[PDB]
Amino acid sequence: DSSRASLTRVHRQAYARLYPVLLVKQDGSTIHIRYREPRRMLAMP
Amino acid sequence: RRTPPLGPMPNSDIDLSNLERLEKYRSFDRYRRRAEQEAQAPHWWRTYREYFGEKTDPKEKIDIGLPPPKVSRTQQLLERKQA
Amino acid sequence: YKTKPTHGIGKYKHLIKAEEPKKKKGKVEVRAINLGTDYEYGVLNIHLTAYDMTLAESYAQYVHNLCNSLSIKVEESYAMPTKTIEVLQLQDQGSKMLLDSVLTTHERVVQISGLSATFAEIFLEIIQSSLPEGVRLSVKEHTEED
Amino acid sequence: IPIEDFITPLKFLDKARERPQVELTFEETERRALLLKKWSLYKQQERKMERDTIRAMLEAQQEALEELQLESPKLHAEAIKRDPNLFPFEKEGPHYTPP
Amino acid sequence: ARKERGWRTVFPSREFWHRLRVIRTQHHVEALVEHQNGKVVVSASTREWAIKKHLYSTRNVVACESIGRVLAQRCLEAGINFMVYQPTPWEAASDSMKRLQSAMTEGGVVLREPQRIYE
Amino acid sequence: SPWRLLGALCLQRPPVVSKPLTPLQEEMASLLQQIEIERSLYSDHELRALDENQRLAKKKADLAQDLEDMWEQKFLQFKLGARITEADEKNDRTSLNRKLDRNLVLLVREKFGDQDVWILPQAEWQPGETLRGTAERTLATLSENNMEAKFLGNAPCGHYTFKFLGAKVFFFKALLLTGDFSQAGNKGHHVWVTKDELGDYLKPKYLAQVRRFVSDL
RNA sequence: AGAGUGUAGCUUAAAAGCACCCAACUUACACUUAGGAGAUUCAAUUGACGCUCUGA
Repeated sequence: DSSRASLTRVHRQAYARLYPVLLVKQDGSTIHIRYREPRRMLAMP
Repeated sequence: RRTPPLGPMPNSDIDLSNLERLEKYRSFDRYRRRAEQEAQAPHWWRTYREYFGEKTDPKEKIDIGLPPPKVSRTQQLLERKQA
Repeated sequence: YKTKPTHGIGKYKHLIKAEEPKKKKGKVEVRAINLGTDYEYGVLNIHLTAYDMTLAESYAQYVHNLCNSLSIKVEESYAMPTKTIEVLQLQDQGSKMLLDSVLTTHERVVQISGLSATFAEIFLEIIQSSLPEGVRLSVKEHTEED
Repeated sequence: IPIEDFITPLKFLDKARERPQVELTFEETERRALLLKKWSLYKQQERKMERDTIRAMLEAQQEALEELQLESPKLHAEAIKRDPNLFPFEKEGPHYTPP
Repeated sequence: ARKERGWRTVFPSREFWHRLRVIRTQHHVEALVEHQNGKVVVSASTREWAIKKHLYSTRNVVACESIGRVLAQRCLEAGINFMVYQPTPWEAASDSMKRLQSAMTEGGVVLREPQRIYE
Repeated sequence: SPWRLLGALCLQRPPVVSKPLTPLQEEMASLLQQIEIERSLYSDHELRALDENQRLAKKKADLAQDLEDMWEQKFLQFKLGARITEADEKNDRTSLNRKLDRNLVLLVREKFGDQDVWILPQAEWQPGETLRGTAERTLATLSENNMEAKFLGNAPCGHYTFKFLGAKVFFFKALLLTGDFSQAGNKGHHVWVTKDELGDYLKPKYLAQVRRFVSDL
């Protein structure tokens, strides 16, 4: 049931590049965040 | 002075209360299609068709011709499906 | 004519209740009609917020299609402006200096009119089953001014 | 007063000559079309499955209310009525890496 | 002959001798040429087995072009080649209907029937 | 009217991790990223690569790669959290973290002097209290720990006819927030079980008619 | 163990129309455009496969 809203597209007509970044949370959980400047982890304090 | 309708009113069947719970005609074409399919209903009031030249069409006409050829619709549909 | 059996055939404004209300600033909120044996809610708000605008919008579109297909009334849906969170990055060796990275936070709001007991618990369990990744959900009360 | 963020920045108007090219291949285009067709199949199947689960368990809850009314004449009003406990309802989404 | 002038406030107009009416169902596409009085003279539908057995995606644009071409043929066989077509704005902007009327014109049917003499 | 006072409760568990990816779905991810690549415009690192290289060539006739390689180094150094916490155990069916991809339902095992049934946690509704309150009281008694199992609705779930003196069962539900389990080695055979293992465990029709309200996923 | 039976979700349809879903526009919904998967359980009106309720 989670394979439904995971599929996404950006519908804004003009937009900069987005890249799949592994966002680590405060309890060590990964989120696929579409972020420019193709980093690989953003560790939030 | 009033006279009761000589039959069901066109809009009486639909519910008047809870009109929020009734789906609305979101487009023009669905209303158009409902209107055209209602236009040929046998209304009890005066209408275009009552006056404009139908030659009193409804009456069975005598068929003088060959009987239709007996076909097996099950096998024919199966063959069309395979095609 | 008024004396004829076909009187009142062109009556339509009883069908269209819309008296063209100025529905851009009105605060005529429906309350929770609770009869005991017949419970219904008022205007409960739903807030989905995430760091990803595309996934948040996809979730909003999915719930909107689901609720429109479920045959319950949707009054209005909209979106909150973007929130930017900066990550102040302390260095490994020298912690005194302060660098930074940029990040964004998005939001969208969907509202619901009718909620029966079984129907609304069903809707809640289904939306938690289909809740997506990275999007935080919170259903709250109506009064929320920008 | 609403604050609007559905406006693209004015910096997005000038630099528009970077990637204006779409040079594709018939093979890739037909592959994309076939993929979209199978996507339509999969989404129709998923929607139908979800609808069947929803309808089955909804019929079941209707049976629950009906038989509760039949068996306990006084419990059904309280079973229908809401406690306020689900006013501040909120749930967190899934994750990828478990703690 | 006299065309049914008027009605002048409803849609569509009845001022014609033969109209081209296209019904666009979900599973099928059909088009008819009917006189003003109501009776249809020719029609091409994707339901008809003769063209159903051949064509693909009975709802497709290519399906509606095939419909237009076959009904152009059978209406020429019927001897009718003048008739009007009244679309909604989105139907007139529909590429299916544009290519449909193109198929009609290359089949040899001219729309916009002539005007009455001593109208 | 002799009716034996009995309800029941099913425990739902929210997943923590998402499902495997369909390979049509991964091909779809590739194709949509292709479309995004094609229609994207004005990328910061894109011009910090292209224009920077062009200006470096110009000054040679007279960054981005470093950042990419040290971020790749970061990716190599930070291994992610292990997805598979199930195959390593293979035996702790009683543990909470045994399965995170799906929703799990808890059941308790006890043997009666007449009945031998693997039952979902039952309950005994005293007439002086509401059914939701009885369900949560029984939940506390059977759980003997600190459960924040927040409920969903006062309406019941299921009712299967059993009579010996009529009797009924009234199934309810409650969503679990977070679980700390005291006495992980309870002899009371509680177990965290998904839908497939649920159907495998249902011996009678009474249990076989419980799989239609739980989340089939 | 008995009864009712039966065309894809629905139809006093005889292989249909509504339905259902995908892409484009629309914040979104809606409208429209361009696409998709679909059914008469078998054997000769009769018999024997599936569902339901009643049981035990």
